[PDB]
Amino acid sequence: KKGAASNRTKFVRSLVREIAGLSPYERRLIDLIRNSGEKRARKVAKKRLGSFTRAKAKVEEMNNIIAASRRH
Amino acid sequence: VKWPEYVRVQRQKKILSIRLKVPPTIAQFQYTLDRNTAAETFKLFNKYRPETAAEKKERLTKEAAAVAEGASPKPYAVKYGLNHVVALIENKKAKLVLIANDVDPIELVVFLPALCKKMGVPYAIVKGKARLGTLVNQKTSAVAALTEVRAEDEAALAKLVSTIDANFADKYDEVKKHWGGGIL
Amino acid sequence: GAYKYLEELQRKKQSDVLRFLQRVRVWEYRQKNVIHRAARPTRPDKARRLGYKAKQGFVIYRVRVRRGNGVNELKYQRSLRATAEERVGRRAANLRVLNSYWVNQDSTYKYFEVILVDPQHKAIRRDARYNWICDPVHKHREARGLTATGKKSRGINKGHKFNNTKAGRRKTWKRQNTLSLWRYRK
Amino acid sequence: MPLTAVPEPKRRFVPSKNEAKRVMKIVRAIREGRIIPPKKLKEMKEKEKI
Amino acid sequence: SVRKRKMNRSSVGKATRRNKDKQRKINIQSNPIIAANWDYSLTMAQNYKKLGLRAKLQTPAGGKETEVVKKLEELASRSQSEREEEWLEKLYKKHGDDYKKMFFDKKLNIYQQSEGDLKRRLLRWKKRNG
RNA sequence: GUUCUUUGUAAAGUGCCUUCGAAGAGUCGAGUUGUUUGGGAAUGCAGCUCUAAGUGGGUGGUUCCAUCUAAAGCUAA
RNA sequence: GUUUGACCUCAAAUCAGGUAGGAGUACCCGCUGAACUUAAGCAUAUCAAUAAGCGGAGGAAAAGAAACCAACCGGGAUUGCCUUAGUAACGGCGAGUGAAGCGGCAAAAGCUCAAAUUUGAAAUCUGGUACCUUCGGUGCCCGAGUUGUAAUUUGGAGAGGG
Repeated sequence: KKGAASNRTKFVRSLVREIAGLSPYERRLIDLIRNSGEKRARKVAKKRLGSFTRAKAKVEEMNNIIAASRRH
Repeated sequence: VKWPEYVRVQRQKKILSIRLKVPPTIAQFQYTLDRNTAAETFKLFNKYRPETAAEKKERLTKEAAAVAEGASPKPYAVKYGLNHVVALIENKKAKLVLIANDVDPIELVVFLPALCKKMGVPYAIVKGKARLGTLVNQKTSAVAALTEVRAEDEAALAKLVSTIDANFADKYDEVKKHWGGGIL
Repeated sequence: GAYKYLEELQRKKQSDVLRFLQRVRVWEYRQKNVIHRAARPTRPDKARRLGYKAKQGFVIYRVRVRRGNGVNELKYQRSLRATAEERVGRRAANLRVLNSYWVNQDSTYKYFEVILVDPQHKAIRRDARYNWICDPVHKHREARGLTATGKKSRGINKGHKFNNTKAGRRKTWKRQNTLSLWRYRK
Repeated sequence: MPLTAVPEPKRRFVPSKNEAKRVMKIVRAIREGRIIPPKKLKEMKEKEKI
Repeated sequence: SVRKRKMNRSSVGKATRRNKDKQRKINIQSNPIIAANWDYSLTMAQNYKKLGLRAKLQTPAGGKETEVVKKLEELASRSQSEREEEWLEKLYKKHGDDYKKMFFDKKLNIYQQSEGDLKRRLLRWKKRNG
């Protein structure tokens, strides 16, 4: 039942995400999506973090920051 | 003049509290409830002192001295632990959650005003953990909540909600923005 | 509850809130002594899941250690965290080191908050969940690497990968380097 | 809605059993005579300290 | 040696303990039926097969009703409080057997208990009485 | 064995029905110098840079499959 | 109110009560760490993750209830013995180094916290103090404590009701 959904922890992680702000590299990363796009954004994220699977989840996470902040 | 080490440290910490630019989830504190509304919150909250250890002991010996030889409603009191208050918000049972502005690690109570704005719980950041402590038989309390209430105090509580909404939440809609502490 | 909000808050360490918290506290800890006692845990959530109960007999000490070590890479292969745990073990010799966690870091110093139990305290000597520490087989667990970080640095775990250090590397070396001869020679 | 759908326990509506435990402990202590009742405690000071 | 040399020379005296014969022959303790019927000249496993009882449930490495009837013989061979009783007295005298009405009563069933709890407790009360 | 105490709407267990339901971060990891191992698969560890996620994550096995639950603690022979 | 009072942090006291050091050290847990030697002279390597040095424990210590092994018709904490086996693997592929799963057997034992509100009630604990049936219990008082002590819960799930 690998990562059982847990409605509450999804809420808590996203609750802290909005309150804490962004780390200085993520702050650059969200500017980099709007200007340069996901291409260079993933390139910087991969150099910054450990592996490519790290950079996938992170740029998508930041794309959901943008998707919520701009529209809804 | 020459001061001690700890005196110099707390004075240095005081001026450091002012002169730094601060993140807006902090300095959402110190933009706190004013004198009249604070006094009026406590004029209600003082009617629900949790029954002190002596009072509870004497009453429960009165139960024993009477009932063993020869019906009551559930009594209402203020609710006062952080595990329990953040339990009560999200239940959702809290009608007024009072939050101290001065907490030893600040990181403890930083989520709480915004979680209260999320849940729709009418919160008020009141000034003093000591002042919250007084109404609750503790030295300090960090948080105090008012779940249920006697009907005599119900209308006053609902108005206390509306006064705090207007006085606190409306005056401090700018406080979710604006990094505090740019004092020259 | 409340600690899940705390736990997931402290997983973001470079996030702007915890960035600011860590900026003030790193300086404030420099102004104090090297090893001094904390009034209460700074991270009560992580303290509690490492087994800090806020009751009489439980102590939080804050500790500071220098960072780093080809003369400047003559290594010293013991951790900074084990060094810290040992120093608080000597200043507070009546206590027993239970666990320790990271609190704040810097160019020169890594900080920790060790958690200590008073085995002579009667609130510890009763309550059958914590009186195991009163048994004299726990006199200086931090000096023999029996803490969380010590067991890490010893390399004590399960599997193929820890075969050279599963029962302890000195024990397994002495065992496998022994000419065992029977009465009726095998 | 609240975050979790946890069923509320009976004890949140029923009179407390911890209170009942304490009361029925003091009851024993009065039968044994090791706690003097609050009614007689007045009589112990009405006769003494005069 | 260094310390042993002095102790074998001193007038203190050795703390001599002759506990070697006690290592082999330890008396059986946990069952008096077994304690009476245990041949100490025989071994452990021999005293198990003599009585009949299986000594090892896994088949051993190597090469391998007189008393069990007496065991079988000795193996084939919760009230209510004053306040609880008086509480059930009140419920029966006011209602009788209408468990729906009996459990919906705020005055006597102060603990909001079910019908099954009430009929079980009342029958305990009725068995101990008439 | 004999005997004194047990109580309070007290503490459990079994099976079914019904409603819910979190899991250890300067840590895993990545790079890196040094040590170390039978561990060529880069075996463990230490320092320093950077630093994660939850239909997670780790470890193995020819499109996938199996098996574990880390970063908390005790325990005889 | 230019007063009085909560706290927070930091001190002191021949304060009350405790506790740590030193010895021994065979074995046990760590830290630190060579060389003679052996390899053809020899920066790797070898002796050796040894001796010396430093710390820390007990009757055993350590380890230990899987972020284990496997590839089966699957086993099932650790530790130890026989076996694996001088095998796999390492190495100027040189001197040399060198396991583990399986199988047999000895011995076997399992559990506990943190993370979900007791909120119809901090249910918890230490000390002082007066008695008693004194490795403790009971009464009263000062406290610790809601920045969380108790009960419930630990994946083998578990919890609230019926």
